[PDB]
Parts: sequence; C-alpha cells; structure tokens
Amino acid sequence: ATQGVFTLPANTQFGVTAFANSAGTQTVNVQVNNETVATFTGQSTNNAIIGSKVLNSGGGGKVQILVSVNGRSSDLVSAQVILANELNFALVGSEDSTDNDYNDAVVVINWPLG
Amino acid sequence: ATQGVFTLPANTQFGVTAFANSAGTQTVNVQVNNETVATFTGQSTNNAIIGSKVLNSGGGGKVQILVSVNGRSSDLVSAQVILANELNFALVGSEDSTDNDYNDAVVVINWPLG
Amino acid sequence: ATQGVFTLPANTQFGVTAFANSAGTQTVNVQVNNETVATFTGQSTNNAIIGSKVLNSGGGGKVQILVSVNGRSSDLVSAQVILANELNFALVGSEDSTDNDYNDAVVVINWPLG
Amino acid sequence: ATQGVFTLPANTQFGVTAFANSAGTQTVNVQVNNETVATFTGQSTNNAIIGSKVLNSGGGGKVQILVSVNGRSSDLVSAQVILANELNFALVGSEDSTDNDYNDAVVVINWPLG
Ligand SMILES: C[C@@H]1O[C@H](CNS(=O)(=O)c2cccs2)[C@@H](O)[C@H](O)[C@@H]1O
Ligand SMILES: C[C@@H]1O[C@H](CNS(=O)(=O)c2cccs2)[C@@H](O)[C@H](O)[C@@H]1O
Ligand SMILES: C[C@@H]1O[C@H](CNS(=O)(=O)c2cccs2)[C@@H](O)[C@H](O)[C@@H]1O
Ligand SMILES: C[C@@H]1O[C@H](CNS(=O)(=O)c2cccs2)[C@@H](O)[C@H](O)[C@@H]1O
Ligand SMILES: [Ca+2]
Ligand SMILES: [Ca+2]
Ligand SMILES: [Ca+2]
Ligand SMILES: [Ca+2]
Ligand SMILES: [Ca+2]
Ligand SMILES: [Ca+2]
Ligand SMILES: [Ca+2]
Ligand SMILES: [Ca+2]
Repeated sequence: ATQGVFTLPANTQFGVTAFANSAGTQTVNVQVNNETVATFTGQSTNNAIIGSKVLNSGGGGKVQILVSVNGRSSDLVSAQVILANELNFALVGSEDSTDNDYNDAVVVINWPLG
Repeated sequence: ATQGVFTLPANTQFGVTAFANSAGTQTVNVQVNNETVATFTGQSTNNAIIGSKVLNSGGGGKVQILVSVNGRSSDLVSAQVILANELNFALVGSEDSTDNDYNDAVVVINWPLG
Repeated sequence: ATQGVFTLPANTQFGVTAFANSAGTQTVNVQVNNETVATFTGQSTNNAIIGSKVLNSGGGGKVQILVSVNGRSSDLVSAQVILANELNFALVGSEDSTDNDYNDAVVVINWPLG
Repeated sequence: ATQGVFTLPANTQFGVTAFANSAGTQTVNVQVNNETVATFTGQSTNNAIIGSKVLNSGGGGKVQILVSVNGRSSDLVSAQVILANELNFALVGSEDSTDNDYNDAVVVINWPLG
C-alpha cells in the first residue's frame, strides 16, 4: 500500500518534525498539495532532530512524506491516530536498508497548533 | 483512566520530545520507574520544541509523562501505536484550559533508536 | 477528556461490534447524532460478541458509545486509527470495576464498508 | 514492509475476528508461532463476521495474519494500538483488487480477555 500520505483538514497549520537513526544521511521531503514545501537533511544514530517546521495544509489538505538516502527511496510505514476526537498525529517510519528497524528517519506530523 | 503511562521494553533507549501550543508556560515531567529523569519547561504558541532527550527505560520499563502549568495538572490524553511490529510511538496530549484543543503540551516518545 | 465520541464522514455506513469480558452484564448504547440507534446487551467472560450491526452516520456524522453495568456508567478509553489514509477504526474499552483491564465491554467501529 | 505480524505476550489468550467487504471470497489464515491455528472463509459486502475465535499466543507470542482470494495473496496494512497501557488492538486491512479500500477482509485481534 501507499504509505506516508495523509489527508488533513483544509487550511490548517500543522507541525512536521523529523528524527534520524541511521548511518545514512537522510533527506525528508514534505509535499503539500503536490508541491515540496520543506526539506530536511541530516544524519544521526541517536535520534537527533533533523528538522521541525510549521506548515499549512492548504486548500486540498494533502500532505505527503518521502524519504531518501543517497538518492534511493526508503520504504515507508505510516498511520494516523486521533486522541479525544481532536488531537491528530500522522506518523511515518522509514527503512533505508534491510535490518527493518523502520526508524532511519522518523517523521511526526501534529495538529492542531496554537 | 490513567493516561500518560507506558510500558517500554526494559533497558531500552528512547527519545522524548515535547512541543508547546499555549499562552501558558508548560512543565513536562518525565519519570522512568517512578523517578523523575527529565523536566522540560517552555512556552510557545507555535509548536516550538521545549525539550528533546534520549533516555533509558531502565529495568522496569515504566515511563510516565506529567504535565502542569504553574503547578496545576493538565488533563492528559494518550495512546501507543506500533508500526511494522517494530516502530513504537507513545503519544501524549494535554489541556491546560477550556478550549479542548489538547495540544497545550504535546509529547512524543519514540523507540527503537540507532 | 471525553472518550467514546467519534466524528465520521456524513451519511457513511459503518460497522459496530461489541465484545464482553466481565462478570457483569454489559449494556452498550450506540448513539448517532445524539439519538440511540442500537443497544447491545450481553454477558461473557470470554470475549463473546454481544452485538454487531451496520449503521449509518447520518447528516452530522457523530457517533458516541456509552457503556453501563447494573445502571452504573463504565469509565471509557478510546482512540481512532487510520491505515493507508483510508481504513478507519474507532476503538473503545470500558471498565466497570477496579481492576482496570478496560476490556469489560470492547467496542470496534470500522469504515468504510462494501 | 511486512504487515500483519504482531508480538503478543507469551501464552496469552486473545480474540481474533474477521469481517468481509468484497465480492471475492476471503480466506483468512491465522498463524501462531509460524503454524496455522485457524482459517476463516467467507464472503460479504456488508461487513459480516466470517470468523471469530479465542486462541493462545503460545510460547513465542508471534501472531500472523494472511489473507487470500482464489489463492492470490491480498496486500495487507496493519498497526497495533494500546489504550491505557493495557488494552491492545492488532488491526489488519487487506486489498484484493484495485480500488484500495483495504477493507476486503478486516481482522481485529484483541487482548487481554477475561
Ligand atoms: C547504523 C545502521 O545504519 C543503517 C543504514 N546504513 S547505511 O550505510 O546508510 C546503508 C547500508 C545499506 C543501505 S543504506 C540503518 O538502516 C540501520 O537501521 C542502522 O541504523
Ligand atoms: C493561546 C491559548 O492558550 C491557552 C492557555 N491560556 S493560559 O492563559 O495559559 C491559561 C489560562 C487558564 C489556565 S492556563 C490554551 O489552552 C489554548 O489552547 C490556546 O493555546
Ligand atoms: C470477571 C471480572 O468481572 C468484573 C466485573 N464484575 S461485576 O460483578 O460486574 C462487578 C462488581 C462490582 C462492580 S461491576 C470486571 O470488571 C473484571 O475485569 C473481570 O472481567
Ligand atoms: C464489491 C467489490 O469487490 C472487490 C473484489 N472484486 S473480486 O471479484 O473479488 C476480484 C476481481 C479481481 C480480483 S478480486 C473489492 O476489491 C472491492 O473493494 C469491492 O468491495
Ligand atoms: Ca534500518
Ligand atoms: Ca536505524
Ligand atoms: Ca488548550
Ligand atoms: Ca493550545
Ligand atoms: Ca474490569
Ligand atoms: Ca474484564
Ligand atoms: Ca478492495
Ligand atoms: Ca471492499
């Protein structure tokens, strides 16, 4: 299945934060309504934050996460969880190799903000 | 129900990150096996990271998040989600007032690392 | 926080299924847009299904689960999870006593159907 | 990523329930520690329960769900969610064709029981 794609409410501020746990340099691409709106590049084997930004979901609400290492697309896993029918987390793990820890870049999207 | 309490695998490194979305100064206490091991204090209305640390879950694996504003406990909501039977997120929202956005401090615990 | 309340897309068919794990006879009230549309009454200590129905979320999309035993409201826990940005689960546990297993009545809501 | 694989606590009773939403006859295979322990076969386009059983996770705690239609493996999506650090749901969707509703067979695993 396609992973790393989420439908947000329209015109909503959201946070996106990425962590790295890999020997490979991670590139995290964030698209909103099919346009790249943030890129995070970094390397850590100890969960360093490689980016955190506030974005707007726009008219269409479509948010997509892609992750690559050395130009190769990582395999993604994702889900969305909603607490108290209001607090939302869109969650992505990614695997750049074959140990299958899925933590090589970890991305957390949260809304609402403010 | 009690919220904000999670059982991690023993002696495992985990990341804890806290975000703020409130006019109030947030205090986030992180307890491992019933002892405070980290406290994050900060203020933001725009999802600033008020703390991020790597910790160890110790023998018992018990991790608890408490959130307060000027000594008054916030109301917590939480869950744990596991992707690919391997990548774990323990998620906490909190409400310090009456609007019920539950984002006033948001806490993300992730494991494994490395 | 309020638990057991979920916002579904309007006029959408959904499944609701309840399981019992308690000495007490469980009464599960399903409300759609603030009106009772289904009541499941049953008893099991071994996860028997005490109801399964297809319902419609109606104009407002509001679905609320309430659980009682002997006329006393059980304490609820809940969350919603979305897989592949499409497949929805709304999950409720309930506690009728002091052991905090939250499995006394378990309710799973799923959509889409068909 | 591999989907539909879950680690349960050793030697634990759990419930497994399968629902169908497809024109295709669904075959759900439940394996405990790499051995088939249950097979559910049925068809429905209205969320009928095609199987519900209580099973034990055995020494190794490994539970795997596989789904096929006419001998062709369906594509799976899955996650596990834990509420109140106690109530566990292991969730599987599956897709047998091209519409990507992932509801063709839906499997819910719940524990603890009793
Ligand atoms: C520390 C481990 O780093 C690998 C990725 N290492 S790598 O050199 O970037 C690659 C080797 C083959 C393809 S990429 C991670 O996948 C592991 O989980 C570890 O974090
Ligand atoms: C901007 C809003 O801030 C409040 C908290 N306001 S406060 O003045 O810190 C408090 C007043 C009484 C108790 S705390 C948040 O709850 C809202 O969600 C907004 O972020
Ligand atoms: C088997 C256990 O049943 C109780 C509820 N027992 S009861 O007789 O309904 C009550 C007694 C006082 C208040 S309700 C569950 O809460 C336990 O989890 C067990 O399943
Ligand atoms: C009603 C729809 O049924 C299909 C499956 N159709 S089928 O005839 O079983 C197949 C044909 C080729 C491969 S399987 C589901 O995928 C849809 O989601 C609908 O539920
Ligand atoms: Ca890896
Ligand atoms: Ca890694
Ligand atoms: Ca608030
Ligand atoms: Ca707020
Ligand atoms: Ca109980
Ligand atoms: Ca019980
Ligand atoms: Ca389908
Ligand atoms: Ca279908």
